[PDB]
Amino acid sequence: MDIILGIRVQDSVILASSKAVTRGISVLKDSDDKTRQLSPHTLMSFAGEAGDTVQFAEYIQANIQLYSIREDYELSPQAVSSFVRQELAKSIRSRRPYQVNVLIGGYDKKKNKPELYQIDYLGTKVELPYGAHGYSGFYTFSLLDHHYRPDMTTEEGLDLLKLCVQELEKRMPMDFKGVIVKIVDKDGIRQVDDFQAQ
Amino acid sequence: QFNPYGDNGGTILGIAGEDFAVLAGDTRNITDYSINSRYEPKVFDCGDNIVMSANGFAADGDALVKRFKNSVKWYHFDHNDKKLSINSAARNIQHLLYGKRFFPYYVHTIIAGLDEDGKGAVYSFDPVGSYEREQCRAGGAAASLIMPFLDNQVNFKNQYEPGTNGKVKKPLKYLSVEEVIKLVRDSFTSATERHIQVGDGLEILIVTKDGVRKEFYELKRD
Amino acid sequence: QIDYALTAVKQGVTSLGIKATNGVVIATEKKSSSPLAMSETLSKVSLLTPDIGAVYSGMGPDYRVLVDKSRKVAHTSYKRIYGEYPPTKLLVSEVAKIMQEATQSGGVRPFGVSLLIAGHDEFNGFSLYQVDPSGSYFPWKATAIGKGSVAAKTFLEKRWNDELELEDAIHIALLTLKESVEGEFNGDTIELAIIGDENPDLLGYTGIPTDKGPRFRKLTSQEINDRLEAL
Amino acid sequence: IFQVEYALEAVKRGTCAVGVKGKNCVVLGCERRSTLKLQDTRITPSKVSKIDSHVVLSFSGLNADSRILIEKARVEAQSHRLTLEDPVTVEYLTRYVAGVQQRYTQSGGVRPFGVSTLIAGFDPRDDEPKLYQTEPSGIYSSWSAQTIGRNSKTVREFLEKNYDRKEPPATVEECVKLTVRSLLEVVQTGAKNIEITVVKPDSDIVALSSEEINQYVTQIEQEKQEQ
Amino acid sequence: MFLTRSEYDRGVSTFSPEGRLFQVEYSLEAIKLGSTAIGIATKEGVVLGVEKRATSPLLESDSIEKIVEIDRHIGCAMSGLTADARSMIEHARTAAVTHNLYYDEDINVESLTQSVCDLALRFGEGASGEERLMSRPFGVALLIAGHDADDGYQLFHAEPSGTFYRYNAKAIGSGSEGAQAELLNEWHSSLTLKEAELLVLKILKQVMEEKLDENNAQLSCITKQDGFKIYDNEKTAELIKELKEKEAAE
Amino acid sequence: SPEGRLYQVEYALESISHAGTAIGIMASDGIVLAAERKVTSTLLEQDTSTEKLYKLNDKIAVAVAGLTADAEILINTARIHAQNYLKTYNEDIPVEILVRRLSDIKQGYTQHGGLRPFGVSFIYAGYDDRYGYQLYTSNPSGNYTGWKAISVGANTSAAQTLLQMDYKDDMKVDDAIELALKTLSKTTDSSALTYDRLEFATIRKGANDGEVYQKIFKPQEIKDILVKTGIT
Amino acid sequence: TTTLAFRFQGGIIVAVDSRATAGNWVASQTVKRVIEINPFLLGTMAGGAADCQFWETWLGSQCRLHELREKERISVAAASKILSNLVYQYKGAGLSMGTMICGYTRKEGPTIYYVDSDGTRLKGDIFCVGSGQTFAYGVLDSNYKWDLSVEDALYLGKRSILAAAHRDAYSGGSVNLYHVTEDGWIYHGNHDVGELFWKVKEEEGSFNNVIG
Repeated sequence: MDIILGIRVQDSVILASSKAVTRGISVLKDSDDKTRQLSPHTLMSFAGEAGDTVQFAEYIQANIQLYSIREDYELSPQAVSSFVRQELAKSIRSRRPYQVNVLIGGYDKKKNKPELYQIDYLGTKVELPYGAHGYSGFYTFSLLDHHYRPDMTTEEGLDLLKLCVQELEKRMPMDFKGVIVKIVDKDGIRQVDDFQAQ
Repeated sequence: QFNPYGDNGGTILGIAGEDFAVLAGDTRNITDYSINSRYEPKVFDCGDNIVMSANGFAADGDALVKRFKNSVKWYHFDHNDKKLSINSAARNIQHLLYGKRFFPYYVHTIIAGLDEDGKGAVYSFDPVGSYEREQCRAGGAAASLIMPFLDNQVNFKNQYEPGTNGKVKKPLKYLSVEEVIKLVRDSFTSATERHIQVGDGLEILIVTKDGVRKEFYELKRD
Repeated sequence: QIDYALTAVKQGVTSLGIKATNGVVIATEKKSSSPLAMSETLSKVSLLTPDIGAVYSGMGPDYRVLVDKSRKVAHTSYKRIYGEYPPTKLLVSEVAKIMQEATQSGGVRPFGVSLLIAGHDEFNGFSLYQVDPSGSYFPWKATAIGKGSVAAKTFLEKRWNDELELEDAIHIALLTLKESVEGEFNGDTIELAIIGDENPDLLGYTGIPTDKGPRFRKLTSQEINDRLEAL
Repeated sequence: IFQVEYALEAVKRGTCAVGVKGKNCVVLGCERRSTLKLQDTRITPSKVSKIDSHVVLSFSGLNADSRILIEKARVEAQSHRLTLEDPVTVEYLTRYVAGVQQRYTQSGGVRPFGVSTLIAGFDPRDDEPKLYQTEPSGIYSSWSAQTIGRNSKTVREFLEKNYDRKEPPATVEECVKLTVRSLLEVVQTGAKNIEITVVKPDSDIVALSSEEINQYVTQIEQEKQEQ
Repeated sequence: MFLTRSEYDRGVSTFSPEGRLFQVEYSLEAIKLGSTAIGIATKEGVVLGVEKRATSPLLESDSIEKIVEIDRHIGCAMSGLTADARSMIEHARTAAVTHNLYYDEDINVESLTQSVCDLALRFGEGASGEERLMSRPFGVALLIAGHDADDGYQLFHAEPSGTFYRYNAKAIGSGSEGAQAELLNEWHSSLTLKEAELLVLKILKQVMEEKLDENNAQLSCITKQDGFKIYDNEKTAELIKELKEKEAAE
Repeated sequence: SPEGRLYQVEYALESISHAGTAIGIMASDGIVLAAERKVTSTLLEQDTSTEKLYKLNDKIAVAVAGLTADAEILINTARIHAQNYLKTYNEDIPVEILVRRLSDIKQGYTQHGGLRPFGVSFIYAGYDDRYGYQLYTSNPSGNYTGWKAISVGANTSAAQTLLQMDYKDDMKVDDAIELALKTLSKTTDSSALTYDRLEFATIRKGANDGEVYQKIFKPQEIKDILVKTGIT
Repeated sequence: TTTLAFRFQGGIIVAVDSRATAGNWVASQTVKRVIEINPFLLGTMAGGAADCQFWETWLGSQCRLHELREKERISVAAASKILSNLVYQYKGAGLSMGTMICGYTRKEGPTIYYVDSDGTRLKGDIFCVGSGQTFAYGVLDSNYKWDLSVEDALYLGKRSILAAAHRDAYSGGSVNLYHVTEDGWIYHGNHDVGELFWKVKEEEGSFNNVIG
């Protein structure tokens, strides 16, 4: 793996996601959006097993675009979360288990708060200020512990994010070929395409 | 534990002519180090001018031949006695073999006959049904002792025109069914000497627009 | 068609039930299809759980296979999950559901019986229920079903107060049954059961003080005759 | 086996439904009796139903029957995006809906649907308006414009003599201008009776409210009386 | 006036005392009562025409699909419940590709036809031996026309009953009894595609008792070379114009 | 189904105008449910049944007018949908979604015409934080409808009229408790209304905070609010 | 095995080797490593010999079936997601395939999807796959402009395959070339690697450490 990051601030949630796709010996693509939009104000980044990864995220995309369309209501993050969880917990005692880890981040239009949820391929779900899957956590959690305030402006938090990626490029053996940073707030899901040099 | 598989060796070779095709196999059928029969044929007439050979594990090849010979009986009844295009039997065999994809017929399998244009054709198969059309392919144990030689004396590989330095490749000729038969029965007399799984008898089926003919030649019995 | 089954219930031997303050009582008569038959080999008042009994009016067989299907459903759907036995209200529910399905299912006729199910659960106390072929079910202070239905139901309004001791309700349900009786009237042609105090006498074992034995007691041929003399 | 025609009757009796193609836009319209005084206004204004981000659908018929369609469709709409990654094309969503009312006759022997439906929207990318109509039989047809429902015949007559292919209502605004007039004929009070939705190229579906509907009726019956 | 009635009318999949299965004898009269459809075979192609019958300027014809492709070499025309034949076609398209996969060749028109009949041959609600899973005879007739290299160009009539004949030229639908007796008069073993393109129109003009255009007629053909194309409205018109003239001959 | 008619439905839709009589009134800060009880015998046990007023979840409840054994088959499966939408999304089920879920099973028979339609008509009273307090209706037609005040069963056409008359949008909850009882003045075949012919329910703005208490009235609590006028 | 495909101004180039081996033994060099699916789409055999031929042949069917049913050409995006989905259905039953699905449509432009046994589906511009994949990538990466003359970019495929056939023992034989335009694909011959090597050493001045 395969870098999946995310930090929830005051007014939004931010998700980092390595750009690289590696097939054993060669790096096949240097530009992979490792995230599906689940709805206007809810984003899901993901990493894990080869094919299992995308096929899951798209199944969830479908099922949430369907509940959106049906009740003409934007399903709240807490709920999209607790649904994605159940769908993983279901597949863990199944025949071939989805082997996928995800970060769900979105804006609860009703509490006007940002929320970040972390769910592993087992169905283990917990809500966090910041989170990560794979080994991404070891190099970066020590920095977040230290520099994180929950009142951080969206700008203050992008800064702290670049600092983590920098540490991962320094002490991590994998060449993950950068990140794509996406932001989720009241206005929805936008992507900062000026990052590896901000 | 129970192993549902075997080897019976033997060795087959299929060659596509211009107005003909030959499909040859040895007559020896073995298990390990003993001999089972000196005469138990490997190459079969299937009707509609199609000869085939499913070589490797006898029970699996015998069973695949049966199953195709039957696919013909029914393409008859089902499509008013129509002739099975060589190219169409190949594809039906792909579907036959891949049917048992996850428990394959352990056979390298070759068919020969005439394409819809009258020219000679030969097709080779995986045990899982990859098929390509071939000029000449050998399958079986002694496959490796035949092909190099054929590449050289049939497709004139690595052969140049004398005294042209090495710039003019020896010009590809086309060969009488009588010449191909020469090369076949020398490919085999050769292999028989250096492969212990080859010997006993050599049977060739020959397809022309006139039908299917059997020639048979003896092989060293050691 | 449910209506025609309620009709088989309207004829067929009378049976009744009376709830009291400290117990419930249910009874019917044992009409002997012959004097050659030994009427002790057939029970119109059957135990479902040691806290719950039942009586019927109508088609004999349909009652048997309903008492059986009913006992089983008490384990399969409650005891094997929660370790307790079911409460009267809910076991009754699970029987109505059973009969209501013979209704709304194709290829089968509803049952020719109305049931009176009597019992005691720790939280709801005593209670007495009626279940009809329709699958509907109603809670009763007291009622009767069958031929003598109308005579007896009228006598129960006249004689019932909400201060009856169980012994008072036994007394009533004997008079009530004496006016309707078709054959003879003794302990051999009356079946009476009660849902009263816990009977430790009848547990079969002694050593755990937390389970105290059956509330359901079926009065013996003798106990009945004894009450009919001082009657 | 005739029960088909009977259902097609229930169509007739139901909430009246219309639709109208444009130079580059599409519109529906339909509904029933304002409010029986005491009914909740704000919780079933579900006249036209959204199928995908770019495809809508109205119906004339048993309201309780539509829902079973407006779902089986809202679903195949996703189950197409999912197994082919490509929004459903308006003809296909339509052929799937109609193909279902069809299979509700010829097998098992079960009852057919009490709905005709109109289905509108733009295919993905392509900006050429599409409008279709289904009926309990299994028939789908494309229309430059159409109506089905109650007193639907009065409207189909109106429209025929008011739409021409040579010049289709190009303006967004004016394309609605027309769809209104055509329901005022059959309603039973006016603006308070039937409402509308509007879809423009590339998943831009914006349904109209009460206040935009009366900057229309009361800008129609102005030009009207002027003789 | 007067009333003739047998006691075995009605009867569903049970024999009359004659051996007649009236449920299906009637299935066959309702072909005579749908859209007109006509097929003619030359040695240079096969032509299929139908009656569109547009019922408005709004309804943009062409959602009237009464002629459809099956593979590039096989087309069919239909008279009757066009909606009831959705499944009949799906099975034919599916069978023709399925054959192409399993065998690397286009599927014989004779056998593509028989396969469609073998489908409507699963009519019933109670069968022991082999199961026939469906509900009613298939309520639509087909003209199936195409080309394989064994038996030249071909025309076929597939009936709901599951059987078929190979007509050298056939008409089904509202006009059939009459159109048919007209083809029986004007067809020869030596027609040219040009000649039959037109004879199909002449016979649609007749048994429609009307003057025809591209809003009420659709023409299609199937050649060895170009495959199975359906004439767009322009071509169908200067084919029509070309008759307005040819018949003003005498 | 001759003229565009749902026969087997009208059959049971008018079988409804026989049994029971139920009412729902939506106030601005609460909701109210109420029903009359079937032809009662002296000896029927009043307090137990809760025979025509059933709880669905801590935030939703229904009044019934129809065959009891028939609604229990429905309610059992609706109390479950509630809990499946919990275990699944960890939020309480939204009222409209539950209503539709049933209405869709009702219409399930209104079409797979191989089994028999549903007795029963429902008034649903529920709260969810998306659409304030809600009032819904469910005939076996399959249709549901929004209501500020509604009624089903015998003497239906009559009460709908008194309701239309005394209702005001600014209404409180206690004001609507009366309007419900008051207008079972008329729509009562039993001359004089007792606490035992009744069953009642409320969904208020909580007995304390900004939240939602639910309350199926115990017999005594009825004879207490009946005290406000009805009988004394 | 070596297979490669890439996008450019003039569409898509596909190039493959043709060697197929059973260990040290070379069993055929007459392998069609490019699969003519239908005349508007190509797939590249790489991984499992049969597994590729078969499901892509099958794809060709499900593709016709789709054009008849919608009277319109199927989009590379959906052609590929059909194969990706059918193959993910058999995950770890032991399927082996690694293939580039290639097409040029009105709506999408030149479009390449990489699809493998694992269930992966990836849109890209440049994909090489097989034993000699790394060698091809080397040549492609250094000499790849987007606006390449259709004739220069066809030569690039011819040669990124050469680099690989040379080094890799398991690639070699002959090179098959394909060009994909909006109007369909066009074969560009089968050039035997034997003779082609020498032709390139002279004209390019390259392969300088190969005494000849």
